[PDB]
Amino acid sequence: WDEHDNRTRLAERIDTVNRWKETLDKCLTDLDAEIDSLAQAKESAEQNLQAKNL
Amino acid sequence: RSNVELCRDQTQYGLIDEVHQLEATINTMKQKLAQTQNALDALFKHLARIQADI
Amino acid sequence: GLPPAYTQHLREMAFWDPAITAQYLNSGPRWGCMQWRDRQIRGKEFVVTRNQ
Amino acid sequence: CLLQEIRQQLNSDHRDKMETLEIDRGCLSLNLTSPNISLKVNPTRIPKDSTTL
Amino acid sequence: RKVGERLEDMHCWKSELQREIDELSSETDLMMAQKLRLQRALDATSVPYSIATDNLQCRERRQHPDLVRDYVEVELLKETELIRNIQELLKRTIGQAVDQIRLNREHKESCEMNWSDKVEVYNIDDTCSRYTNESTQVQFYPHSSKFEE
Amino acid sequence: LKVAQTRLDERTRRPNVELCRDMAQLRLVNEVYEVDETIQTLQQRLRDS
Amino acid sequence: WYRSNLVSFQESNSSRHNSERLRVDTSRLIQDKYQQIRKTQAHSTQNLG
Repeated sequence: WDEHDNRTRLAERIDTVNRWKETLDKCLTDLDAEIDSLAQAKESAEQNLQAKNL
Repeated sequence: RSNVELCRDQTQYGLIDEVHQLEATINTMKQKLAQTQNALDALFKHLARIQADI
Repeated sequence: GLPPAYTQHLREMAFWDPAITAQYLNSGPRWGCMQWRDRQIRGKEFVVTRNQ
Repeated sequence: CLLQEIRQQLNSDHRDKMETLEIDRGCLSLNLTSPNISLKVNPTRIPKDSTTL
Repeated sequence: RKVGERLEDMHCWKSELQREIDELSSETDLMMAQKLRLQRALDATSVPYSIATDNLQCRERRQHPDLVRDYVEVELLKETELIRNIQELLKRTIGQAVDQIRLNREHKESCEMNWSDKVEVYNIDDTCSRYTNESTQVQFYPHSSKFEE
Repeated sequence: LKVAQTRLDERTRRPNVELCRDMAQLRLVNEVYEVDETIQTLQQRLRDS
Repeated sequence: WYRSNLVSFQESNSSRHNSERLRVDTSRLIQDKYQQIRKTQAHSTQNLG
């Protein structure tokens, strides 16, 4: 019986770490999306400045 | 397990308790062996006695 | 229709990782540890990919 | 710049937890009648970082 | 007398095995730590690459009657090439490091196994040796070749 | 792997400005590395056999 | 003698079970790798076209 209860403990531990894993993954995906968009806005503003001498 | 992920969990305590309980059980079983051997020796004694009497 | 990880690279401003691809698609590689070899013995099972 | 550093730190943490998952599922996979099961000096020890829950 | 001699001779090897296993584990610790240091350094490397790219981009941005080229562009290109070579060499080094970790752990496991074996055998003979003629644990068990193997 | 490398090779001959770091190059290098790890795993299975 | 016999037969059974469970997942890995390679190849040719 002691063996069995230890097995159940490890089961719950692994389940919790799994769900934390998936949340972290989705956050990283959003990270990439926002980084790309920020880049785009930066270049656009840059040429907007570039035209400002004519 | 690397760096900060090394954690003190209920699993650790459960395993340690298993180990200690296990040593106790080990000792008690050996004691039972001792008493049973004593009984066997005594019975052989009386067997020899009886055969001589016969 | 493509992952933003590759969209980020196919550009001009240097921002991509000092690596090959994104990781969240991948698995145990990129500097993993505990590769498990099952020593062969006459007497006990031969569990392989004990990863179940 | 700041978001760059955030990206790298999060990636590091992710790979660490993946390591932990690999190890403990391997442990659970291990069971009775195993090939490498042995006895080791003082398993009752505590490691040398000792982080609480 | 003979059996006691054997016991002491075992105890020797047991001691040295324990000690050497301990140094092995310490070495594993040190190498793991240095590997992590390398990893974070590789993390640190990336920023100046972006800085240099922005530098060259902004310098390109310029008005018609001024567009020139010297060390500045040449040296910046040298920076970029240097950076790239640095990354590739870092990756190869970390690969070799992790393979070394693998080999170390494998040998650790093997020696640990054999030490376990010696411990059980030594304890068995210790439990054996306290026998005496008058005492218990005294039986008729028949001869057989398994005893003589 | 043979054919994938082959297709990768030549495109660095292209003249000055039309040479690009195309998503073709991206996906090609991804395929190269990925099939490398695939090969390693299969050889390990072989040893097991 | 009785113990020797039992040992022999149980050992045989252990070996056989090992081999079977190896067969299953090896077979699995074969086709999954094949299909993913096909998918990547098609992706590449599409882009360059």
